[PDB]
Amino acid sequence: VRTGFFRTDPGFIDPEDVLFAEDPVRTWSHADGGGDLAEEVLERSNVGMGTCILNNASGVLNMKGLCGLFRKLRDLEVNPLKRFVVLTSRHRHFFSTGFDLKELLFLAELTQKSTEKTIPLVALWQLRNLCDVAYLVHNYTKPLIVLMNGATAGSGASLCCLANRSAAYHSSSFTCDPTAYGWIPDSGMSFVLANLRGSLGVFLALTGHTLSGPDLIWSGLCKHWISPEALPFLELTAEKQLEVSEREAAVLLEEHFLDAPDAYSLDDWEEVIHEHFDAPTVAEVRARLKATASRQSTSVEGQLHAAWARAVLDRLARRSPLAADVTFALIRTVQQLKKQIIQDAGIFRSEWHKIRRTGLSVPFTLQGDCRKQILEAVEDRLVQEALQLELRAALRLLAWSTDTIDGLRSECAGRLNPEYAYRPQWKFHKESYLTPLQDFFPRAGPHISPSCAYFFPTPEFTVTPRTFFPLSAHPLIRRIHPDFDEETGNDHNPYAMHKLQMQWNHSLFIQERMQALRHFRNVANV
Amino acid sequence: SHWLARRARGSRLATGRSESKPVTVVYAHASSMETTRPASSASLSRFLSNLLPRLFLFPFLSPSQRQSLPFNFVTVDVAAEPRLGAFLALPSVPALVCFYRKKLYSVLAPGASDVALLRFLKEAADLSEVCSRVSPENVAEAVHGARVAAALTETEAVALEGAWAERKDVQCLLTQLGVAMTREQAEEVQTLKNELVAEDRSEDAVLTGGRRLFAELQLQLTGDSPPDREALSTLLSDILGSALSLPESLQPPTGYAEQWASLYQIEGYWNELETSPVCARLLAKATVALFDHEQVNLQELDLCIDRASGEDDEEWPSIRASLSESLKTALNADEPVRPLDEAVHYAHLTMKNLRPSFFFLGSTAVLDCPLRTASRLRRLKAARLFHGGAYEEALKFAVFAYRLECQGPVETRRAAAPEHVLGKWRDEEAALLAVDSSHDKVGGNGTEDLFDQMACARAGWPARTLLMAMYMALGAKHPAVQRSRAELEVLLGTDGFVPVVFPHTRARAGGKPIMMRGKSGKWHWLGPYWKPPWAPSNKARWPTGPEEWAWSDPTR
Amino acid sequence: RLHNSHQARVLRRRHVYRDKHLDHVPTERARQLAEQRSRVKLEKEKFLR
Amino acid sequence: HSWRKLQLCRLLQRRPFDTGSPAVQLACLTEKILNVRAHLLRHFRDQQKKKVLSIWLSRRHRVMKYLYRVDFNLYKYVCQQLRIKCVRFAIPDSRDRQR
Amino acid sequence: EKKVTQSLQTARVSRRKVAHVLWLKKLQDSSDFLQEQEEAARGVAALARA
Amino acid sequence: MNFNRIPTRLSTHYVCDPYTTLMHYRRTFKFLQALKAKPNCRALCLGNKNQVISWPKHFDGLTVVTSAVAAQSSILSSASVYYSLIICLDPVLFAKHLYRINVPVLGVCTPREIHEHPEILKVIDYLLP
Amino acid sequence: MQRACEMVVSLLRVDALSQRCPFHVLNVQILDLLQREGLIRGFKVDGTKIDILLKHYKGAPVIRNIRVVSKPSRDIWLTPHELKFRTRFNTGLWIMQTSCGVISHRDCLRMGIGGKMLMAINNGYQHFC
Amino acid sequence: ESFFLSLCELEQKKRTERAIQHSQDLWKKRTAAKDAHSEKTPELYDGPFWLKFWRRKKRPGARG
Repeated sequence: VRTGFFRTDPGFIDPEDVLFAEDPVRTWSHADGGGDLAEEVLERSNVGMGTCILNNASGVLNMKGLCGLFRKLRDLEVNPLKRFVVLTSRHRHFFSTGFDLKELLFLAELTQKSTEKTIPLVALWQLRNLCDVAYLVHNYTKPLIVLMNGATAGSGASLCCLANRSAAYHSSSFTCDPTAYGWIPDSGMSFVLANLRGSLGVFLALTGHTLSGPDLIWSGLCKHWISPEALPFLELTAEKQLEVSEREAAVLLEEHFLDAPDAYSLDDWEEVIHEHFDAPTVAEVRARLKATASRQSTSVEGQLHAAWARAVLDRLARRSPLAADVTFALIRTVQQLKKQIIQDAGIFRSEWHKIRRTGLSVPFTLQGDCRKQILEAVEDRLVQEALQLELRAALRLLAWSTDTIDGLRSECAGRLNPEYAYRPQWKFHKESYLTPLQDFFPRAGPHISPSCAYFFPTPEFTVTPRTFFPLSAHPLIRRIHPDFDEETGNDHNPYAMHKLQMQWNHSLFIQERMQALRHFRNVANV
Repeated sequence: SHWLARRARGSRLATGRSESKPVTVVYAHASSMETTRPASSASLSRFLSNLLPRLFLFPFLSPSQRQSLPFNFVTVDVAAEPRLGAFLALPSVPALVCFYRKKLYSVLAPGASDVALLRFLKEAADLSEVCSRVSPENVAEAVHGARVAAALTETEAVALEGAWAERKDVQCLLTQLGVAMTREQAEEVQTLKNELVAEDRSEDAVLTGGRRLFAELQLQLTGDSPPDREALSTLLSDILGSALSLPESLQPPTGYAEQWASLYQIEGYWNELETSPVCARLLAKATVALFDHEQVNLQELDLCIDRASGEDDEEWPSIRASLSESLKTALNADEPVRPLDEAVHYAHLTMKNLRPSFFFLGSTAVLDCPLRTASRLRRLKAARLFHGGAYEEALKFAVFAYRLECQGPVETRRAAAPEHVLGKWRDEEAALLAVDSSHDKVGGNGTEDLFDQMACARAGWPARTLLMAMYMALGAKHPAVQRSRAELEVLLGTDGFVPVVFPHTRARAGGKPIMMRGKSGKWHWLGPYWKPPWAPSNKARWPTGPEEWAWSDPTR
Repeated sequence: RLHNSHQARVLRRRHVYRDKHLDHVPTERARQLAEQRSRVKLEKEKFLR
Repeated sequence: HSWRKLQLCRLLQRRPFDTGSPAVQLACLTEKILNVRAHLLRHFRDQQKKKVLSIWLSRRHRVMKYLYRVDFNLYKYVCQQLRIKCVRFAIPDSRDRQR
Repeated sequence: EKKVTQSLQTARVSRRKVAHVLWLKKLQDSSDFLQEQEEAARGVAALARA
Repeated sequence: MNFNRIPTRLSTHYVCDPYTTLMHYRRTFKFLQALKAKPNCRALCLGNKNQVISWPKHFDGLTVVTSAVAAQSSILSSASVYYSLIICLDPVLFAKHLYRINVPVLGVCTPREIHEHPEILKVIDYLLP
Repeated sequence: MQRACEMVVSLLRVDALSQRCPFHVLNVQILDLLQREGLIRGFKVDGTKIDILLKHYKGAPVIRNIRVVSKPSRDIWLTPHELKFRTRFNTGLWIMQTSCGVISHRDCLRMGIGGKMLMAINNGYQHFC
Repeated sequence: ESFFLSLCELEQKKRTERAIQHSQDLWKKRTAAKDAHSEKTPELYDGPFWLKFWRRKKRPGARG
């Protein structure tokens, strides 16, 4: 006790614990098609469940990853022998950095080099693929456990936050600051932000505030708190999902949810944030922040709020005014739509809270089931509206926003060279950006390329119905299908499925993009 | 603060010292042990004090004598300087050590003869070289007088006279010449080489031939003007024992036992080129010097390098028209195809056993193809810079010239690693579609493409040999060489490669140990210590490793 | 490839040398080198509470 | 013996330290075979060295077969310099000991 | 790169011989009979020349 | 004090790690709660005399085989009539008798025992480290 | 071919999470077919070796049997109407190599192409050579 | 001027510099290790012999 060590002695290191340490990344080494672990998305073959891992080198998401993830998720969703799906990343410091900023810059320059500034087919195809993947992630018809096991910059956190079993843990950073490079939230990020209490989502998107750990749970971005050690455990133990019924399996999934620490960074700031960010316009938000800074109050709370307001003003002065305005309009529109839906449904605050609580667990009562149905309908409507508005806003920003190009350039320069942290020097009507897009059909904004008409006769986002059961080449297995049509005898529309397969294909897209790049280079000559 | 003490890493006293001369003579004694008893150290000190001023004439020792001595005389007490004692490691005292420019040369041990002492002093004076030496006739009288003061025979007088009259020797001359060569002392190297070449010293040819040849070569290379290729050719042929590896233009135009012993006869100084790094470095430097002409004009070469790109077909005719006669001759001049130490005695063999190339169709000379002309201009400039001393720029230009031929001119103008390297396990369609048009164009050298270089190990490539010679002439450890090699690997795009080779079979010839049946105990094959190929590792079989009482060094 | 007779072996040769050490195969050393151009072990948690 | 092998290597080597190139290997195997033959002529009762000699003959045969295909001109030059028979492997050998 | 490797192998071989030359230097110094015989031969040569 | 081989490799125990133990507790809690929610159900507890005197050495389940021809017969054959859960503390000793037993078995054992006799996982249904 | 006949051994391991086998492009292609058929959890390519992460179900492994057909000392080829008869009434996987790649016998039968029969996985007791 | 193309070029240049540094470090490390190996005198394995390993137990009978 005087000089010797004891287990109870603080600092007692356990040699066996130290020796048995493992590298977290090496848990997904046996996941590939060819076995070289180079594919963007890696799918592991397990009994009773699906496992998908994002394996981009930089953690970025591109069209190849989009197509791979789409196909994998559709196959797993249709497969009834896979009772649930798991989504994770193989990277060290990131879970998803979002869409590629270099690709965004390329699309912006391609759009703005043309005098008319038409929307290129590559840009529209990429954006529509993003929207469809986000909607699939939100509307998945199986228990989808998605872990934010790493930092999430840009808008990459939506793939997790939209899932049935969004989960966070220690080191689950969340830095959604799209306005830093003249860009807006996308892939349902605006919906996720607007679905938070008060103006917390708006504050996050505008100030680029980073919340990590149980902050996600307490803010409501991520439903559950589950350690990564469960994922191998789930892979190994998913064989009883087929021994129990569907609801029994869904409840069995909950054994892996843990209790998060009670610490909350913004516990004593939600009221202040709501007061300063419930305004109808960013100009009013700035005025309120300036007033709070200049309150000339020497009280403890007064000084704390003055310092916070000064910090918020400094963080907002360096962003893009147009991007901030567009993000504010989108998030406010989604929140207003939710408020209108609730008011027109005549549901009070207590009932709405009891309905929301049904999303964090499997309801064991009929009233809980009805509440969950109401929540499902409301969230479906809200996410569809948010996706449509986001597509419109992004398409118009790609065409008109030069601040987008400058912000992307500065972001890339800073990412590469540390000393290239120079901030761009920046230069509003909500309807101008949120109005319906003009299409070609036998509507006020930028024109879209005629080539788009083959895949997207309307550049307006719309939910495309999907089958939920496997398509067979055998007449009987086809007949038992629920989409089977006695008139034609086929389980789908081959003509539309041809276009769907073409749309979800990287060879055609990469050929189109390379041809567009060659034309863009020729634009240098002329 | 004597350099001896600094090397010993301390401040131990050296009472001798209370433009440093090249040779320092250390007199190690132990007078501290016996102060009341004179012992032998005192007698030797008295003899030296009464001898040195007599041997060396000036129109322990007085300051005047110390200064007039041709060598730096320092005295040390091994019994009072523990650091210097361990540094010297003298088995016994009194002793006389000699250091030639901070390098141990000789040690006269205690109980030596008068003749040996005189030879030691004479050798020290010769190596070091107002000041004069006593005549060899009077050396005996001087020694006798010194002995009388400290306190002759017919044979002793003759021995002393002969020893003092002998001139410099092979060891002294070779050591001086080597040090001068390492110090790049042109005038020294010249004088020492002339003395060694002197006819009277021809008896020591077997010992001095290689050093003499390499001294001549170093002088020729270090001459301010660009080395004369014709002059270098003769020395290079002498050193290599042949001239089949030289460029064609520079090449000058019975009994059973005898025939079977002629096979093992080679007439080149290969021991020195395979053992002495200085010699191999000089050989590579000589190849680099041969790699350039002498009539080239600096301004014209610079302008032609600036204008030429290696592919510009709209400006190539103007370049070719404006090329001067001297520059055109230099471009057409022959240059080495392999390192001079490589492919000797069989470079004459003919090679026989592809695809579109960057080189012009039907091209057979430098001027036929624009690319080859730019490559040769850059080789000339790189060799000029290497001779001047601008190693960094020389390596840069040499790598650029080699890459112009190995890769495409555009891929070299990029001055960066390839964006995509096709042909690996997984090839991305983006790269496959951005592969450009100069995809099938492959080759190098100008006659043998890369597909021929891969197939034949004797194929030549002057651009490649330029870099190989520069690396050999600078050294692997050279920071410039390391930087250039890393740049070459990165730019060629072969960095990060991991070879994958299967193990060899565990089948071995002869079989397994067999002990003869019967009452002999003889091994029909192998012994009892034989390790079968299918055996665990030595570390696995001997987990403990050497015990604490085992011998670290197993050599007997 | 079954019948490696003399004629078959003569006709089946892409090059003089089979430089197996110049082949490209994915490797963990290559992956580690790529990452270094661009691994901390962690101890299991105890879940005492 | 080592000196003689070094001389043959310096004669037939690719570069100063090349000792594994098939030409140098052929030279060294020939020298070793000759040395063992002399040793056997002296110690005619050393049986294991006859086995070693047979093994080395087979190794030299394989080295010659490899070098013939790899580099024909250098194969001829090496055989000429070593004063050994220049056997050719254009077609497979025969099962008749007379051929 | 083979040529660069050659410049390394030359240094490795040279330092191995540097050690052996030192060993011979010790053996020569230990040899006193040889040294005295050589000195006697030199003295005899000087006597013959005289 | 020791003159035997010194092993060089240590084997981890995933079955008895922290998270696996937590999952064991979570899964066993539901089964125990459901069992107790039903009435008139008894639970047998088996252990060793050296890990428990007061405890009776004979119960209804025990068969007490006495003949050589009955050696292969199990001794807990009839436990299924009386009990709805066997809580075992000596799975290594009772493995041959708990094999294909018609009542759920909750075993308590150590990682060393599990690794030295992994076949006990074929007789244990629920594990509590 | 030798490498595939060797990898059979690494695939037929029991009570193992993963096992190593020799590397070869043919092995990689056969592993791709196996993973697409859902017989292995996955595999990893590491230089001279490939590490196969095997799949299990209710204790037993998914791969219950491997029958080698085409050995490096003997090729086996079949016409479509011979392949149909040889694979009649069997749920096993017969790996076929064709001019269209390494595919399953069902793909080969639908394509009506002549192929080389390499391996049979979980084919029970059904072989002819 | 295309900022996209300029950024791609700068990315390539920075990657080249990093790869050069990494390659130089790897070469220095490997050369030092091999020089140390050469300098070290041949170690003499002084452990037990392999008489037990001389024999092998392979699959018996046919099929092996």
